[PDB]
Amino acid sequence: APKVGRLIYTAGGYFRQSLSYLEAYNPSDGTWLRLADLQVPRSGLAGCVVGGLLYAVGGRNNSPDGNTDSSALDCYNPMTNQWSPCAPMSVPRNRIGVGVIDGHIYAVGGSHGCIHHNSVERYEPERDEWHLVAPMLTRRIGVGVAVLNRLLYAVGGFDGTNRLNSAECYYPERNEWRMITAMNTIRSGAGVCVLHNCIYAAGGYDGQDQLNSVERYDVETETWTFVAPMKHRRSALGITVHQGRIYVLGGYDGHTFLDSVECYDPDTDTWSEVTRMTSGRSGVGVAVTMEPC
Ligand SMILES: Cc1ccc([C@@H](NC(=O)[C@@H](F)c2ccc3c(c2)CCCC3)[C@@H](C)C(=O)O)cc1
Repeated sequence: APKVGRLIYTAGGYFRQSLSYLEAYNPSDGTWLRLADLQVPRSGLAGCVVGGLLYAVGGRNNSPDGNTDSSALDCYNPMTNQWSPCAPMSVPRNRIGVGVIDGHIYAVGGSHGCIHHNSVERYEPERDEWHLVAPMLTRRIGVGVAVLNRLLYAVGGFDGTNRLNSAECYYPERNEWRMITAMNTIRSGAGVCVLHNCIYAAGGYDGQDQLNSVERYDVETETWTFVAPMKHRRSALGITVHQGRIYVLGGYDGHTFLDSVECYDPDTDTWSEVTRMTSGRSGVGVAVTMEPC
């Protein structure tokens, strides 16, 4: 599964306004590469990778000239350092979560103005088409999404009235969502990823405070267990997994837009500061793929 030359890509984000940055971190030498800007600035987007291509999904352009929720899907090819537009989603989705199953991108939840989506749709890259699938049991903006064992998990978020500790799982062969065990902590805007047999939820916002706590859901035992907390509390953070470790990037803590990047080692149950982003920002999309040419 591991291979050389993979970078952690961070796209978009927010600081004073929505951002167009695409930057890639190399854990093997600690360097950051500045790559081609997004065609449209966006925060609250999600990033994912299919077939070596990086996709930026949804979000919102918060600019001095207005606030526009995004239905856009855009594809970055590291071999060309170019972004290419794809077919748009059926609805704008800010503060979205995405997951990849069998080469298809699932776009989950998000907001459009005051509308809080429970709807979900799936993108087929070979056909460049989106199609709706079964909606979630709960409306979720700021939802964390991860895929484990070809099952799709939607974790936490905000339904428009309450931030959520609930979570649910999508079973593709049944086109059905079912609730799973609720988290120990209410979390909107948490970083959600998969490591070994567990879904991790790191940080987020409980309606009062941004969080440094981290918990993981064992899909076998169906229990949530706290692990070591991050050094810096953060919500609306970027997250990914690389070579058996969790990386959290940026976010907002109620006082600062963080540039901090922390790395979690599950064998030692410890977080370590590895690098800083070029500037502090929240609401980024993050994914791992091969380095550009
Ligand atoms: C991508 C994303 C996901 C979830 C959120 C949630 N909010 C936070 O997580 C909150 F902690 C926060 C975070 C960033 C910022 C602020 C406040 C205020 C200043 C601007 C940046 C939203 C749904 C909520 O629960 O209301 C926001 C954004």
